[PDB]
Amino acid sequence: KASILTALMIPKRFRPAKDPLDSPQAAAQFLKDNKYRILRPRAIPTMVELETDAALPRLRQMVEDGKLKDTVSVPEGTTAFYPKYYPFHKPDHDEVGTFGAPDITLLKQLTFFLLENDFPTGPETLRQVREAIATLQYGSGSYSGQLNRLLAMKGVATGRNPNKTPKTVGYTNEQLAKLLEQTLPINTPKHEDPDLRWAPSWLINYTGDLSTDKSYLPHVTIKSSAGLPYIGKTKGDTTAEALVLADSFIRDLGRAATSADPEAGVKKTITDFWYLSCGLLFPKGERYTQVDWDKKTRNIWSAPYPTHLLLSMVSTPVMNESKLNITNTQTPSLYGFSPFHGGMDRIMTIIRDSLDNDEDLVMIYADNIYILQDNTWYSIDLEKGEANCTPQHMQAMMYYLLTRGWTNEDGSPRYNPTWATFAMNVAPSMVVDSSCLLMNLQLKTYGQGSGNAFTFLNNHLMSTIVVAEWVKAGKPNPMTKEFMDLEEKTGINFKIERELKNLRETIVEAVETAPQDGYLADGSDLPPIRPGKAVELDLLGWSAIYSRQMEMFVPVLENERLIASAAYPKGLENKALARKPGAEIAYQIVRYEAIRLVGGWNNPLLETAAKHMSLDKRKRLEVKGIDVTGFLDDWNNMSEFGGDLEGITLSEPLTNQTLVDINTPLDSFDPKARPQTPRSPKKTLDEVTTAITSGTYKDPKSAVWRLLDQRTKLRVSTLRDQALALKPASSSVDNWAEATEELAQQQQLLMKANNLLKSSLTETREALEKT
Ligand SMILES: [Cl-]
Ligand SMILES: [K+]
Ligand SMILES: [Mg+2]
Repeated sequence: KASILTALMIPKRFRPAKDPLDSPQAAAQFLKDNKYRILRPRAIPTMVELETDAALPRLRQMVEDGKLKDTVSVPEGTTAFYPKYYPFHKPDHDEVGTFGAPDITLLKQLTFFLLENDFPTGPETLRQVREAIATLQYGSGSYSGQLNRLLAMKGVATGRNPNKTPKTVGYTNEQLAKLLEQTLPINTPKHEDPDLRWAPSWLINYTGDLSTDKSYLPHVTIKSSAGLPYIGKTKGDTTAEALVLADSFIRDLGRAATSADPEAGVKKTITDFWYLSCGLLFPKGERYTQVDWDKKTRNIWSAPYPTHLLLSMVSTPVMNESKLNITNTQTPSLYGFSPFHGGMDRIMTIIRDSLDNDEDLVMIYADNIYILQDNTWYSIDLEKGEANCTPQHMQAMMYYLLTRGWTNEDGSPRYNPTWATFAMNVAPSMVVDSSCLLMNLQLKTYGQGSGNAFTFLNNHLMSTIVVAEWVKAGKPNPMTKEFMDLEEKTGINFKIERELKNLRETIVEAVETAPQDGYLADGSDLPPIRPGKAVELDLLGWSAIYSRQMEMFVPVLENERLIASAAYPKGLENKALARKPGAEIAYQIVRYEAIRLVGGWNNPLLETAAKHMSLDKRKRLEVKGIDVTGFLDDWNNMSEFGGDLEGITLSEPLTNQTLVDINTPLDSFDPKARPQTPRSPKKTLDEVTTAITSGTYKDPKSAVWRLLDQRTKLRVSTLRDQALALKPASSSVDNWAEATEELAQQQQLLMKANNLLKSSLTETREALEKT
């Protein structure tokens, strides 16, 4: 019985608090009170329509065939205005909806299945999912979170442990290159890949013939933001515009560098294209802690499309040929590592051999360092990695790419003076210690902009410096003051995230506790009643579990990430796909299959509930006669785990065979059969560090490489003379090597004049900030 009034008419949803910093005045005052640098704002000319065939003559046929729009919009208007960027912060105080909704259906299913099954780890799984729903929130944070994050970046760059250039730490570019030959081994781009000699639009071959139509340019994310000067547009809406701007920037830089006044011309070009150095401060979608919603929102520094394209032309042809890591090469690098197809078992073999031989082991992946020492596994992270970067760290990376990558077999460069100018003299100041845009505020960026094309490379170089210093200090244990003292020595902040003690014993336990029943145990299509012990390496988010069926370690997503993803799944996030009938149900099948694939299969309660949910949805589709095989075959794009499992289809339900297939190696592994690094093959990181400590490799031997190192020290007014010094090697003229040797000797002599010594990175920053 209820009242007529009533008759007439699980954790609660998180509602973010009202944000007092959601206005430019309140945000600017907050930054000023915290001594965070706000730049004097710069303006961008309004858009003007130009004919595509006049602006992009190489693409005339594409316009004629109606495959490319006949006009391009370029910032050449008579009036200039200050740009404004307003991100979407969801959920927020006024809107708590489907976006960022926890998976309450899964929570209810986990509860129903726990009541029917005696899984000993079931109560803890349910408690963890419930706790993640109650304490976390998937979404894009707030203005307060973004602003507090900027303060933390400034603190890392300038606070307790101010940043240090590699030169201040004590490394020349050549010494860093010698370390990188070991920690980031690279191959040269393919011989058929064009050298760095052209405007980007010249790398597009279009005639209409599908057999020959090709682009030699990097690939792009069509749906990603165009960045400045096209706020609110995607890369798909602005490709022709990005080509026009990237061609103009490189052309104007090249012409200015060899002009009668290189300083005036180069500074003018940099100031005219200032917006190419300013990133949109995009709030990253993550599973944030509810209590810290307004204290921390991670940011993506959204690079202008022309800058992204020019930087990617330098890095991508090298990196595409350099998937060299500890599982296939004798290097500490984890670049291109996948734990699938036997990857995790290769890591476990290396770890086990190190333990048996009483050897220390180090692995590097961008801002992640893994150390095995004293029967202990250490997972180390640079503290807010990107904030530690100086423009000189990126310049050292450019030096490494141009000397080890962009070089012909005879030692001649695979670039001309224009591209050496962009790469060495200008590019590092465009994305490091430059600026970002939030609302109408042009803010200083402390360190490198997170998300720029060189994010991984610059972070990897900073970790390389920390590791080289650890080797130099006699490998002090990560838990000691001697290890923590490397922060001040390098100017790079870091912290120990995990300490996995009694490693040898933990590995023995993982093998011995491997279940006899279920998936990868006796090979049935059921989770084990009692999962075995995981080796919680947190190796790029992965733990290792022993399989009795396959007699190898296989990866499982770290428990905490698995639980967070089960509690707050990412939505479809594609409005076009969402409007197609069956896309939502296909995405739900994908969500439950992918959570099982990455490690849910080994969690009996999670596996039971997720299997029921995907099977129930497949049965409904079968009864209804609705075919979603198309969406299920092309599942990767609709899953946060899509990049982890390429080449598999979800059209058939997950079975033990799926788990076997994703873990099957193409080849057997012998760690001793791994090739040595392409450069200095016989040398190890330890031998390189010893050589450096003794004062070796200060200067490269190659005259071409010496010109590139001198390029980092000479002021922009010397660019015309530097172009003349590089011209014989760049043109591969008869006797170029002797000519280069002579020109490098003459330039070294002229450098005795201190008035000619100024970093072009400082000159670039000054021109970018000019008002
Ligand atoms: Cl940031
Ligand atoms: K620092
Ligand atoms: Mg890490």
